[PDB]
Amino acid sequence: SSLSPTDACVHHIKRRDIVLKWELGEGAFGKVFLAECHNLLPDKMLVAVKALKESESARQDFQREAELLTMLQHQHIVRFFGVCTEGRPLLMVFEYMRHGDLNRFLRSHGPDAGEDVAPGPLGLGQLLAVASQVAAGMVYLAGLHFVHRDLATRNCLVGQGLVVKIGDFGMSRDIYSTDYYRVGGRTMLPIRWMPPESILYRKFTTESDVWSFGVVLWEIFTYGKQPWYQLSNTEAIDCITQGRELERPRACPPEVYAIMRGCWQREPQQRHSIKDVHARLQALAQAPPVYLDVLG
Ligand SMILES: Cc1onc(-c2ccccc2)c1NC(=O)NCc1ccccc1C(F)(F)F
Repeated sequence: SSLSPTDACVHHIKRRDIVLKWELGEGAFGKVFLAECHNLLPDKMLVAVKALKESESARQDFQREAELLTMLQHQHIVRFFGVCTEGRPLLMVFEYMRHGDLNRFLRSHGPDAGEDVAPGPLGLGQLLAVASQVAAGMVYLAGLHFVHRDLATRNCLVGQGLVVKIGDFGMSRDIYSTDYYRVGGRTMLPIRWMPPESILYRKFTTESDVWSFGVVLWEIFTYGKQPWYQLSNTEAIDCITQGRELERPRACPPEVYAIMRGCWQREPQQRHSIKDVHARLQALAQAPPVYLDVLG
């Protein structure tokens, strides 16, 4: 549902092939469970199962969503294995990402907090690796002419070996309620991540995702701090619309902050494409230690 453009293709899994272990989370629209899935990939593997709460309006939304998720298959997009429409509750099966959402991962590996990562805070090299993988996922989405209306570290997942992918199970509005401004009665906007054209003109395009990516880049270098944390929602709207930009994170080199600033050009057409933003961050991620040591 987070995607905006500009039933046979959907894979099906038998309910007996899914063995629920325990809950991982919950929202107003459903629950997420860790489960064992048999005969999915050649014997048994762990998966995250999203159970849809209750209905014919939601069932067609489920069908459209599964079709969209089937289309969206790439190295930095959370893997969607298919559905179980064999009775109720309707289930969506995703790969299991051991470290959970990227916001929680960053916070737990920040100065205010060992199989996959070293002790203490994440180094410059790993923060650049995290940013580059999120940018790669957006390059793929932009390439398919898709707009992600809620790009943020809470909407990214981290797996074994610090593999980062864009994806969520629709519970961010419940889990991270303060990251949204209620305009209601049932609408919540992620204003802190939204560009001026979204707030002022209610327009959201591929260029608006470049802005949101710039905010994601800032979350990463602040170890998951909320953008404009010092401000109420209306104060945040005032800053974004007046042109006040997020300040350089302590852990962020001037070279990386230059990438954030390029994402935050008031005029959409003036912002660099996600392709160029990814190219620059990837170069920095795979740059020799000698070069990286003199940046940070
Ligand atoms: C706000 C919201 O409400 N329901 C959902 C929802 C629906 C069905 C499956 C999971 C999540 C939702 N999230 C949402 O659409 N996220 C997009 C997403 C989710 C999983 C995998 C990939 C992706 C994508 F590539 F970024 F598009």
